[PDB]
Amino acid sequence: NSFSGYLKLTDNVYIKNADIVEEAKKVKPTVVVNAANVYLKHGGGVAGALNKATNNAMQVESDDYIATNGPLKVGGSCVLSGHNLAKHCLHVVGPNVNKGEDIQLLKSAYENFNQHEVLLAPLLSAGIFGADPIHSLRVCVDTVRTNVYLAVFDKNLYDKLVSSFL
Ligand SMILES: CC(C)[C@H](CO)Nc1ncnc2[nH]ccc12
Ligand SMILES: [Cl-]
Repeated sequence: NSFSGYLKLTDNVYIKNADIVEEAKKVKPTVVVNAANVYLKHGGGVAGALNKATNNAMQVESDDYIATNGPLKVGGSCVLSGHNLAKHCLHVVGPNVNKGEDIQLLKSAYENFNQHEVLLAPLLSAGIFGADPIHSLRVCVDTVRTNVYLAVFDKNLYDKLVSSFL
């Protein structure tokens, strides 16, 4: 595939220091994962950045999704358009530790990735969602069996995730 410059961590998990938005614009993957919340309100972090790059089209589509279907579950997901960034966007809700949500649901969140052969993804529940990114990477490695290309925007964190991995 056309993912470039990734470091191989396991048989199926790869990692790169990059903004997921810029990777999506460059690669146009079949699936980009969004770090969504249950209301699909894409205000900040990964979700706000992805939505901004779609000129708010992701938000407009999401609002119709919620009006029809209601909120997602924590640990759940839905497939929507990838707009100008990807064929599809897999919106996945990891638990928000700042809100006291069950960190065990992080494994359930990552299980959604197994429905897709290849994905470009962020670390779920980390960033503004409040969980430890080192833990999120471990759950990813131990849960996802399909091919996952992880983009991590923060360089200091990227270096810590790699250095502490084996
Ligand atoms: C999720 C968190 C560990 C990570 C820390 O850099 N955030 C992100 N990773 C990749 N692309 C991004 N775009 C906007 C934020 C962001
Ligand atoms: Cl974030």
